[PDB]
Amino acid sequence: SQMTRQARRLYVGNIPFGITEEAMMDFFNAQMRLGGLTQAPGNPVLAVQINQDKNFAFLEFRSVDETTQAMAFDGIIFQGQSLKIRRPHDYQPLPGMSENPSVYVPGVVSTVVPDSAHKLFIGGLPNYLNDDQVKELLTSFGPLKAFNLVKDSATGLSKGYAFCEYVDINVTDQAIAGLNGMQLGDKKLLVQRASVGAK
RNA sequence: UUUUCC
Ligand code: NA
Ligand code: NA
Ligand code: NA
Ligand code: NA
Repeated sequence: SQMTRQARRLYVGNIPFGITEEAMMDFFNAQMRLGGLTQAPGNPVLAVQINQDKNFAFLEFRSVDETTQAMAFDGIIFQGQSLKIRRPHDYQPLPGMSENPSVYVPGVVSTVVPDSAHKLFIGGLPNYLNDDQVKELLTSFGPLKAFNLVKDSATGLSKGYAFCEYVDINVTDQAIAGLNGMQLGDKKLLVQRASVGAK
């Protein structure tokens, strides 16, 4: 419908280079069904519009509720990349309709890493590591609540630093002990709570 | 080496 369109669309950032609108649609339609989020027969995603030069897509869904549920996919890995799923900036919650997803997608780690006591900074990462591989490095210590690898906005190349938050606050110091000061060729990892060196 | 339209 006309009034609900703003509540039926999502921004998806950090998309794989060269991805087609059809490949993106198939990915989300399958994940929605496999995750138990699809609320009827047929495809929940109606269309995808990609901006190739700017590296983002907008999904359009058939229903308000399926759009909300799909927010739970924020951080899902697609061709090595953490998809950044967000509301359009002009989105306004409707009356009687929920704002936040009610389901959890197993193994999907949010990209939203708020400043907090145990948010970690990881600097000095080799730039050839993609989001998936950096996430795996950190997951070795324990499950993550949130993670983002910082990329150049124009080229898509990793800038070699990331932020994360472990589910268990006590894993923070274990990751620091295991990674801080690790030498990788010309780089030396700096792993510390992000508050220590933030601007 | 402190997360990017209609
Ligand atoms: Na990117
Ligand atoms: Na389930
Ligand atoms: Na970009
Ligand atoms: Na930039």
